[PDB]
Amino acid sequence: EHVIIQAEFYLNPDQSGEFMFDFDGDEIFHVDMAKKETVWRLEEFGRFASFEAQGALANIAVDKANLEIMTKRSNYTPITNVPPEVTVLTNSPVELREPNVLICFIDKFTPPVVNVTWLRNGKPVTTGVSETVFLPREDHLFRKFHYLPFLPSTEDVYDCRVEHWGLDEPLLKHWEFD
Amino acid sequence: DTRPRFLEQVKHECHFFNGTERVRFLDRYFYHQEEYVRFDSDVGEYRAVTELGRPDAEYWNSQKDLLEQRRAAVDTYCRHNYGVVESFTVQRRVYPEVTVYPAKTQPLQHHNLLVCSVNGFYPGSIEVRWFRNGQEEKTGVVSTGLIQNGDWTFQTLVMLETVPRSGEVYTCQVEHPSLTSPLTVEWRA
Amino acid sequence: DIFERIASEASRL
Ligand SMILES: *[C@@H]1O[C@H](CO)[C@@H](O)[C@H](O)[C@H]1NC(C)=O
Repeated sequence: EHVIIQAEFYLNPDQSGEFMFDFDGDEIFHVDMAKKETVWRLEEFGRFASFEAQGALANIAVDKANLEIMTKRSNYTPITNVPPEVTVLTNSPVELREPNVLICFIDKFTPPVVNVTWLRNGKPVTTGVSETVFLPREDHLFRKFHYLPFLPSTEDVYDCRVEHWGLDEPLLKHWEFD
Repeated sequence: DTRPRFLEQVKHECHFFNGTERVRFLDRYFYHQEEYVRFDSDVGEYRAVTELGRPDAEYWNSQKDLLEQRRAAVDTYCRHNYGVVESFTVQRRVYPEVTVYPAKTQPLQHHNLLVCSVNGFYPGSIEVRWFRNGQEEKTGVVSTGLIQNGDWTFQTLVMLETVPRSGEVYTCQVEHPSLTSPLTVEWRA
Repeated sequence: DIFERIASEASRL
């Protein structure tokens, strides 16, 4: 069994839309809606296939139109915030001074709006960070990954700081060399 | 920001059983998390999932042209996209790197945990077993479970609670579709 | 080798 899903969403009042394809829980690509460009999750995908990103904008336009209808149909019943679970891990066993990657896994939340900051020794770090778009879950909440390549040392500690409207205070998830 | 939020979601799902031998298309519409109407190729018409979706099922089911587009999707959409992606998704195979390192359940004195770290593999189905002197060790095994890295790789740690003694040979054994025979890594006190 | 998207269905006002 395999499953391919074309997942879309549109969110008011933020007016943010998303369009992506998922294979068995992994993102094949998404459409950068502002640039109207296909963003392949692995570079090698773009050499094997193509996708006319322009047509994702038509789907989002229908979804925005449907959202206005459903919002009214529901008597303006808003979404209930579901705050995320957050886990910090590395993608390989940690060796001192051997380059590695910190993964911040943000799971089981909605709406798909989140602020994520990597902290090193309590200070925000942005050099080399990357992230995924919001990924759909089978229970129709969302998940997301943020990444920080790093050089493991004994003198550095790290936190992934997540802010979400369902959280009372920011959620800080710690990592340090054992 | 406390302004109320409203979310629409659509999931156009293609389900494949034995490649493209059997294919099911599911067109699903959601308001926040509530699926309210769907098209199931098993039915060939939209059905309301909740009362919220009844106006759409009635309206869309009245448009034969719309329905025939959905009825064709298993062929024009699902089987087509399966052909496009199958070689680097269905057939993607990345074998695991396997590392065995010792650890401590709590700060003790002696390592009392043997970690079998299995990294970078695809797809997710994997079997990891611990052996001591060639007999499988089934007691005191604990794991992270299967972890998605979000980049088309998985990892898992499988830990054996044991006090290692000299003269013992410990083996982590990994079975995975990318491997043609079990990957084994040994560890000795 | 071209990905096909499927349209989302439009509700009526
Ligand atoms: C909205 O209000 C109308 C009028 O009271 C009612 O008939 C309808 O069931 C309500 N719908 C929802 C989803 O609350």
